[PDB]
Amino acid sequence: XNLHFCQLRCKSLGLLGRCAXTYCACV
Amino acid sequence: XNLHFCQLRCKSLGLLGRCAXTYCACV
Amino acid sequence: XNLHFCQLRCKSLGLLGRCAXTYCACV
Amino acid sequence: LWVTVYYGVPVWKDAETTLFCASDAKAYETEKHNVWATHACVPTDPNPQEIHLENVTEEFNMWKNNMVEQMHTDIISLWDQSLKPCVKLTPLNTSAITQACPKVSFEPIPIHYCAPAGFAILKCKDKKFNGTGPCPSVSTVQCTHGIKPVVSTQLLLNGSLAEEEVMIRSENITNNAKNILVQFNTPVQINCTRPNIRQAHCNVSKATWNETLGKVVKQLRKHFGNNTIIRFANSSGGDLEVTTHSFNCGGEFFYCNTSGLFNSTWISDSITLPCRIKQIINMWQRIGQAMYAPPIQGVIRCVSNITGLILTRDGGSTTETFRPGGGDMRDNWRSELYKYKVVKIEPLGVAPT
Amino acid sequence: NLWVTVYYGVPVWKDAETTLFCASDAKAYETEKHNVWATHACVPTDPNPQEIHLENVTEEFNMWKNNMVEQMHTDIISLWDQSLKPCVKLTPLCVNCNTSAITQACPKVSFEPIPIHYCAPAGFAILKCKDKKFNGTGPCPSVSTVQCTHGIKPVVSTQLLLNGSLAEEEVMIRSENITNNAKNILVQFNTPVQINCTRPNIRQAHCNVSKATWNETLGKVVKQLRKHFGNNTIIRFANSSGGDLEVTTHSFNCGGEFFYCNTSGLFNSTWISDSITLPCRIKQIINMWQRIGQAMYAPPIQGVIRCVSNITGLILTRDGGSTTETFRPGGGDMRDNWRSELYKYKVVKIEPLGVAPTRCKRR
Amino acid sequence: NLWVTVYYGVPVWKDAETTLFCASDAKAYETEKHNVWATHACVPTDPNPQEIHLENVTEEFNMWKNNMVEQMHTDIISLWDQSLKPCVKLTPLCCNTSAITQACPKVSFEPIPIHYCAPAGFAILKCKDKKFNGTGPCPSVSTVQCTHGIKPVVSTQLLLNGSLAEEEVMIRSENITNNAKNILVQFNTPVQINCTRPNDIRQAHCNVSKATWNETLGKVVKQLRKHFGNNTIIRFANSSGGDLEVTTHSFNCGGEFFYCNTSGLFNSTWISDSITLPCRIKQIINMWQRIGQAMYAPPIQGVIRCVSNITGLILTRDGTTETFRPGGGDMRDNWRSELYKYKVVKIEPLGVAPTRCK
Amino acid sequence: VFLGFLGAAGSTMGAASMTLTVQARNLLSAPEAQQHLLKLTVWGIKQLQARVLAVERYLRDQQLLGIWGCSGKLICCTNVPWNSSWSNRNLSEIWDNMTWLQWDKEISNYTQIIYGLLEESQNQQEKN
Amino acid sequence: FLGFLGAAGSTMGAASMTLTVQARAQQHLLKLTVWGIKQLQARVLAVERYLRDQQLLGIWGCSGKLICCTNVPWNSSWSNRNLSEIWDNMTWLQWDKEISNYTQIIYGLLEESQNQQEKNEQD
Amino acid sequence: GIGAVFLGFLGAAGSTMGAASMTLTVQARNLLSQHLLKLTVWGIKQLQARVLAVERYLRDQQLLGIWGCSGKLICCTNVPWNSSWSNRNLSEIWDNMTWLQWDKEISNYTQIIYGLLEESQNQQEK
Amino acid sequence: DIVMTQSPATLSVSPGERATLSCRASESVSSDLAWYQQKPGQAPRLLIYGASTRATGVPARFSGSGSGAEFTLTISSLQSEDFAVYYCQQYNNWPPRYTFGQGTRLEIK
Amino acid sequence: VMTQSPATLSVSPGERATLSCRASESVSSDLAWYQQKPGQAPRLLIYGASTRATGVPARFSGSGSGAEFTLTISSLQSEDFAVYYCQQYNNWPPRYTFGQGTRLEI
Amino acid sequence: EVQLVESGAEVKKPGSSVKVSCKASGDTFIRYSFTWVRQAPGQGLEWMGRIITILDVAHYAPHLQGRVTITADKSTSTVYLELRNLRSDDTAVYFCAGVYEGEADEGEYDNNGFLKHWGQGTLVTVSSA
Amino acid sequence: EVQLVESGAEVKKPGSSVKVSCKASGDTFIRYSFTWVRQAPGQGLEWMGRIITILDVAHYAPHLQGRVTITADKSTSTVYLELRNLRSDDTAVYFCAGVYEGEADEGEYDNNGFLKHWGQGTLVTVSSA
Ligand SMILES: *[C@@H]1O[C@H](CO)[C@@H](O)[C@H](O)[C@H]1NC(C)=O
Ligand SMILES: *[C@@H]1O[C@H](CO)[C@@H](O)[C@H](O)[C@H]1NC(C)=O
Ligand SMILES: *[C@@H]1O[C@H](CO)[C@@H](O)[C@H](O)[C@H]1NC(C)=O
Repeated sequence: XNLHFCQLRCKSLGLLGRCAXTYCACV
Repeated sequence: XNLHFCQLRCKSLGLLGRCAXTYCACV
Repeated sequence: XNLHFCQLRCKSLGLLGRCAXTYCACV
Repeated sequence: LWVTVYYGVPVWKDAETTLFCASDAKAYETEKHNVWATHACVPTDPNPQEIHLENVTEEFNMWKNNMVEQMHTDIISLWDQSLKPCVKLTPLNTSAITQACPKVSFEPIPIHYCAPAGFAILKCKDKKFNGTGPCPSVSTVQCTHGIKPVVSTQLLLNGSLAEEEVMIRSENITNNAKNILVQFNTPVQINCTRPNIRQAHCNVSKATWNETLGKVVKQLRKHFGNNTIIRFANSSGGDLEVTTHSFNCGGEFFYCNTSGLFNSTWISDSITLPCRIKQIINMWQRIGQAMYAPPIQGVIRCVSNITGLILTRDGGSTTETFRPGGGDMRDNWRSELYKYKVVKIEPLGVAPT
Repeated sequence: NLWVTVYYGVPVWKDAETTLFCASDAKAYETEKHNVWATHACVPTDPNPQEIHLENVTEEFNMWKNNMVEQMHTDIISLWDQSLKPCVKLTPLCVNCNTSAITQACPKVSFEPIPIHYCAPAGFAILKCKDKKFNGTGPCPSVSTVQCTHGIKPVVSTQLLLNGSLAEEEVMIRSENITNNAKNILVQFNTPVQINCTRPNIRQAHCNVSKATWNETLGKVVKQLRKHFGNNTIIRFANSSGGDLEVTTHSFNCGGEFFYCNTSGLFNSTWISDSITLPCRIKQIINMWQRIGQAMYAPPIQGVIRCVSNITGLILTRDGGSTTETFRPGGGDMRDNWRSELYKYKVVKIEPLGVAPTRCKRR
Repeated sequence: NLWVTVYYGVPVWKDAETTLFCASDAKAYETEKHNVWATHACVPTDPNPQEIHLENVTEEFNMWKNNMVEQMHTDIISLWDQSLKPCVKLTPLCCNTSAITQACPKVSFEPIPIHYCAPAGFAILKCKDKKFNGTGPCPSVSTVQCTHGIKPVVSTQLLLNGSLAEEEVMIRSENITNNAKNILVQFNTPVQINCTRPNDIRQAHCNVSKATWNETLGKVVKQLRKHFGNNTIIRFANSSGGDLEVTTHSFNCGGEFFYCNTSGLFNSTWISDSITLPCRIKQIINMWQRIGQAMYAPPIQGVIRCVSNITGLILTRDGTTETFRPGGGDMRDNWRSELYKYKVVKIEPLGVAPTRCK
Repeated sequence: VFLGFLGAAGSTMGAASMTLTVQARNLLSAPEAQQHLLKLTVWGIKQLQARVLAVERYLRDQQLLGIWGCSGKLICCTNVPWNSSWSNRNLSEIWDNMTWLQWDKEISNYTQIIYGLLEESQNQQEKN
Repeated sequence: FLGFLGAAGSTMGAASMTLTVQARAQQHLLKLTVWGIKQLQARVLAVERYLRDQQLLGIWGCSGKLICCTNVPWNSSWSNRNLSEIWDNMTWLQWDKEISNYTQIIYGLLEESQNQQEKNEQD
Repeated sequence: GIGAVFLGFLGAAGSTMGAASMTLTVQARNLLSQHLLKLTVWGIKQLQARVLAVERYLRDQQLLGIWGCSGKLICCTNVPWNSSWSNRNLSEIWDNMTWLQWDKEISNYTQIIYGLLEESQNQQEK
Repeated sequence: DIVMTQSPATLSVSPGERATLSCRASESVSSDLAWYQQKPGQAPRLLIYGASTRATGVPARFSGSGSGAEFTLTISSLQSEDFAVYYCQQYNNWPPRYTFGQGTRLEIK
Repeated sequence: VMTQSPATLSVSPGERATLSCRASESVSSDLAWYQQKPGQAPRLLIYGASTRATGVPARFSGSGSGAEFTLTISSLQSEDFAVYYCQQYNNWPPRYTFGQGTRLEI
Repeated sequence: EVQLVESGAEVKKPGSSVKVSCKASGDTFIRYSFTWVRQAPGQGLEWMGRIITILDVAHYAPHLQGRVTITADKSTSTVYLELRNLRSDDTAVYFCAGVYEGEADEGEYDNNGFLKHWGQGTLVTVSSA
Repeated sequence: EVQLVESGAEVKKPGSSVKVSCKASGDTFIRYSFTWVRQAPGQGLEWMGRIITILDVAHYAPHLQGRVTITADKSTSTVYLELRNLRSDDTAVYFCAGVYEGEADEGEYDNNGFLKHWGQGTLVTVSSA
């Protein structure tokens, strides 16, 4: 992956989000 | 069905006999 | 089988031996 | 014009085979149908597949099919290996192998006839099959449709209803000597029970019989000019089996006389019937009679809807009569497999040019 | 002017050799050894067996050089080696001896043999010989075909076959060549001389063969011998010549033990031109037939153990003479116990491609 | 004067695609949840294979466009979704979730190899070259009906139980100088790994031998120097953040879901005896077959052991020193790492040419 | 494919012939459970008795035509003359109002006499 | 496939005629499965044992045809004897014996003698 | 099975066309060639993939039946090779071009050629 | 259907003595069972879980055991305040269908 | 494993003697009790757990089956103060293990 | 170590519905399962159903299906029970219950069944006075 | 029956091995199996291993596997022994024991387990002095 949701959590750390597998990963 | 005995039976009712498959029928 | 040993024992009794089955017989 | 030779023109030659069952049996219960149908046939074919045709005028004939006998031998075996009567009296000197003749469960099942490696089966999907004649629409298929083995007389039960009207199927017509076949579009539940002396009450939904033979008068008066009012008459007479409606239900053999169903003439809450069990029945499987064990003890109930009847006219000159009858066993399926025909592919034909 | 052509469809055979496959009717719930091996590496029998006769077709069989034999003499070995686990399996290689010894858990088991059918694979036939006088070598003037062979029983014995399938007309004599003093006679019986032997409820037993039959069934066979010798030179039957213990006896298996019925009382008759018993002792140290070696099984079971099966064959041996002749029994080469059951069969391959010379010219 | 002639059995071929059948030697008498699925949807292996080397021929493979990879990544999804029954499975469609609840027994789970054969009328090519940089013509090909076994394993950030090259550590990538495409290292030797749970609480220490890791990690940093400016000192770093799945080395073993904190493996900086890892056994994961979360039963009683070989790994650049940070996550591109040397073609034995005839 | 082999009737020789010509080449047209290990197989045997039972048929024809000189060829005609006493029809309208659909019923009992004659007549080239 | 032999034992001429003519209990559900497949494994082999031959004959000029004749002279060494007692009173089984150790020779000529009509047709 | 003959056909690519033809002629001929319960579901799935190649084989021997020459491998017919199909000096073809790349040359005309090759058949007897 | 039956129906025993309790199951509940102590008008209390362990703040004089379909608990030395009701409920089947016992009466003699 | 009972029995003369040696599991019929006065070579008294050796007084007889066995003497004697050992020989391959013995005194 | 103050006493009508509260406070919320059990006078306790916090996937007893529903909200930390189509006979004393389930938020779950922490019960009655 | 006579007592040092002899006289030799048993003072007996004289196949206890051999010789009617990797505890007395087995010369063999005929004993000492 949920990209929009994947962005929301990496934003709380100061990084962008990017999809990479039903799997969310921070930039 | 035995046509002869079928015939022998039906006439005694006033009737002719004939086979209905393996059965005796009076006409 | 042992043909040699066959000829030993059969000779020790006065008869010739000959292989005939993993089996030893004195003729 | 000389003769050439080709390869591939789609051409049939109606022919005959020895087909194979497809019986949805169960094999762990212990009745008779559901054990014959799991030792001498095969389970249903999971995803049967079909093909349609076009522009294909196919001339059937329902008194000249030959998918018949294949049922008329599977079923004689179904009877022979299931209901083994005590004194199997067979007139050749009526010798008889008298067996351990014990009580056994009973109910039938739907059976399916399929076609072997190298043939087809061609329906007649129209709903105006008068009995013969160029049927202009046909399918192709491997197996037959849903069919159950009812064996009875004067009343053909548990058959798929027709849809539009009650079409009537004759040898040709008006020979007064051929077992007419007829078929409803409507179900009437039947129910005869034995309460808790070898006797029972056979019972119909009454007042329904009334509006279902009010339906038929139209269709007779379709083959006939609406005039000189007609009616139903009693079974004229013959053997007792002929003038009765006899069958097995729960393992025992009913004889219900339903005279209370023909009292009317059509111008322009039930009935009890002497539904007496017996131990002396004349066999259908062949010529003879068998001798069974004394009737059962307790409660056994029957519910078996009639969806086909049999009539016959009278040689007189007026008015006309339609008394129940038929009886010839083969009829029970000529009303159930009348629309099916097994033809054999053959792709080679010459044509002069 | 004579040119060659090529036809296609001519019936022609060329004998070959392949790997056949079992056909045995097991039960899959019993747990003796036969009925649990035959249900592991074999297949249920043939429901509707098909046979076809032939017409005016002579054919040259041969019994002493067959090639189905080995294909059975290996299956049987692989049956035993998975069945009777000994406690000490001494196996000398010694090609001073380095005699190794493996030891295992050796329990007691049930043991009765069921018939085994050999079938032909996809692409070969099998030619029976429906005659009744096939001596053993030569043309068989009647030949059929069939897929699977008749019921063979994996039996093992010595000096007396057991449960042997019978002939029809007489008691014949099949020899490798004859008059060579070095090849095993093989006999057969038109009638089964039933044998009863058991140990009652001290490790010994008595073997009883109905008397006055042996005398009359040694009267049939004694005739056919003189059919090959000049109506004279009286023939008899003598004691064993002596050797290893297994030869100079009648050994077999029965229920799980290894009996030894001293058959010195059945061959003392001499022929000029109501019961009998044998002292059957059980042993526990045998010279296995599968290879060279020895075994050592458990001591026998407690209760009563019984075995009865019709005798249908013998194995004899001559003596170099010049008079008279004597036939001291013997045997041992466990191959012989199938050359008396697979003696009428053959496996061949069909090859449809024929040439011939005629008068043609192809453009 | 010149007329068309026709030949049957002419060596031509063209690229195509079909549906291969997975072939492997099952047993059908076990109950392990791999042999069952293998014996119900496969074919006994080819006893003696078939191989034909070609000559004076080149062909251009392309590992990042193959099709076999897709059929494999669907077939083993079938395998999994039939094998491991979760006690409660969740999935949005979206968001409108839909739970489920079935039986949830414990099962054995050790993968086996699985070949990939090609139906009659097709063929599979290979690249016997040992310098294949992923794309471009491979001047040494060879035909075969089907390939060597491929143990289908899943694990993130470190490929395990895989196959390896034989001359030098190689580095393959989709498009370097894009910073958003994973790469695929591949060792020449297995840095073994003892990883197990003792007989107290749900916790596992993952032993890996040192002096065989750093010895087999020096080769890597040298190979990176070539494809780069052979300067600008590089370093190995921790994960970057996100879901727990990518920030560790998770996998399955004996039926449980280990999560080892491999933070102490990528920390060295390279200018010109034993190690242990604190694994856990979680019980609510993020599925990879789809989007959603699973949940299984608490772990089993006894001791659990499984050893594997780290035969490759996934990295990611960071758009100078240019340290590297093991990431990955996606599970599709850990089958390219053992399926790049194959391409499926279609035979066409029918051609024509001009000559002189009747 | 016999729907196409027999679905070009009525129309004269042209249509059916020129369809079957290319139709020759146009011949081109799972939760595995331990329960149905005796349902699918005994059902699988049937199709595998169908496909094979046609390949046998085909080869049994291409061998028959092979003995009438021409094998493989769809519409062949070889070096043998054909009689005139064969229910002599007009030598002009034999291709418009004289067709298989009128032949077949006339020749439903004339197959064996035709299939016989032609193979007998081929032997002129067989003497040499 | 095994009943083709029905005519074995008849003489040569009858064999030619007839070859032209022939050119013109819960186990009972198992037992009819492992003995159905044991049939298809025989036919689907007879077909492939056939496609090879009709291809082989497609080398000595004549494929498809049954009784093919050609233009190779018949050497003296191959048991030259009276023709009349060859096509009258001999069954193939016996003939295949007397010609056994020469078959591979004749199978060579029928390729060379075919190479004439290969190159010499468009000469 | 029969499925090996295709790889056999393909084995000898990358060569000169004449050696290709000779090797064809010779090699096509030289290339002639619960345990027993679990041979009851592994029969079918192994007896389909063998009666699926026999089919695809015949689906070729059909085409050569149409174009006059069936049974032969090196067949040649009587349609004139029009020069608009990428003409070239004959010896610049049979000496320096592998089969594969030669397919590329005319891989767009193979339907024009296949078409005409039919009418030339029924126009050979009349 | 898994069913639990109480045994005995009632146990009225004197102080200073030992009292025992049992619960009978219909089928295999291997190792899933608890015992609760219900007071007059008060929330019950957790004592045993897993049929062999004890909770926090428990006097050791409580103990349970058994397996199969029968589990037993005994109390060795009653106190003037330990008179109450006692229940047994299992949690073995999944999907969750957790049955509940019927109880047992206990009072001074 | 052979567990005996008791370790060392002390009984007055003129009384009976009943020792006990117990095993782990099924040793069906292979037990052997040995007698040895110290300073001698031990002796066989019982084999098969139900039979008496040669030249032995008839009061020497034991009993038992399964894994429980007891030697039974109904009358002590002057020469019955010695060591008594139990031995089993049931399992195969042969792995024979004794117990610990028992002494009798006044 | 969370204290669960159930709802106050209530008196309702036949056929109606009801929504009961249970305020959890004392520790983190989503590490705890929950269960609601009821007791009729003189009669034993009656297990009604279970709810999981980290997944929100409840279940219910067979003979109480359809007319009951459990729901929690992770923001207000209350477990709402609803029961449909009440009667005058089924009214009884209901109980809020919970248990500690492990380090949930990092993907760990023990999935226990028993009930350790209890409230003080609730009074539910349907009457005509 | 037989008459067993063990060899004389021995005195040895660690590191070496040991060898004894038990001359069995009074019957045919190959008809008996033999077993060597030892005892340390103030302790229980200790079965070591059995040897079948006719098959020449021995066996050994689980806690001496590979460091001790047994052997005999039917040419001289003597039975040997040798234990290897000496220690200090091996100071003890060793006993010769046999048993009857039936007329095994014709292949009947009861395969007994116990011991009926013994020697007199053999004491050995292994230490520094
Ligand atoms: C037969 O019984 C059914 C149910 O018992 C009843 O509904 C039905 O009306 C009955 N029919 C007749 C004709 O009595
Ligand atoms: C069997 O008969 C054949 C043919 O006459 C002969 O050659 C052979 O020697 C005979 N063998 C015996 C055992 O008589
Ligand atoms: C590592 O690879 C080697 C082959 O190079 C193999 O023998 C070994 O079993 C593998 N070890 C593990 C733990 O996978």
